[PDB]
Amino acid sequence: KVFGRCELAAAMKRHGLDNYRGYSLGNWVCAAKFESNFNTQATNRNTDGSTDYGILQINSRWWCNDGRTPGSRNLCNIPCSALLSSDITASVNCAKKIVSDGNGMNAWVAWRNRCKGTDVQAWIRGCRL
Repeated sequence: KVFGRCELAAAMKRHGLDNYRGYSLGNWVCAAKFESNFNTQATNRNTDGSTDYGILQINSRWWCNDGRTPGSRNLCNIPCSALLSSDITASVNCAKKIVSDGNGMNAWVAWRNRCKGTDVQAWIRGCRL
C-alpha cells in the first residue's frame, strides 16, 4: 500500500509512534517519506547482501528474518515479509525496538541525512490528527 502523508501520520499516531523515545510524529513521517516514499512494499538490497523492508526500510542483518542474510539476526522476531503489509503494526513494533537500541533515529540513515534538524512538523501540517 502507498499511504497518503496524513493517512500515515494518523496510522503512526494510532500505533503509538508520536513522541516515542522523544521523536515527534513529524520525524517518523519524514523518515518514512525518504526511506520508502510511503510504500509498504518497498524493498532495497544492500551491498552486504542484507535487504531493507517496508515503510521504514528495516534491515535483515539485525531485525528480521529473510532466510538469505548469512550471519544475521532476527531481533524483532518476524519474517521480513511482515514489514511489507498494508497494516503497519509489525513495522511500528520493530521500529520501537530499533529506536530504543542506543542511537535513536540515527539508525535510519535517510532520517539522519534528510530529516534530522529540519522542520519536521511540516510533515504533519494540515492533518486531522
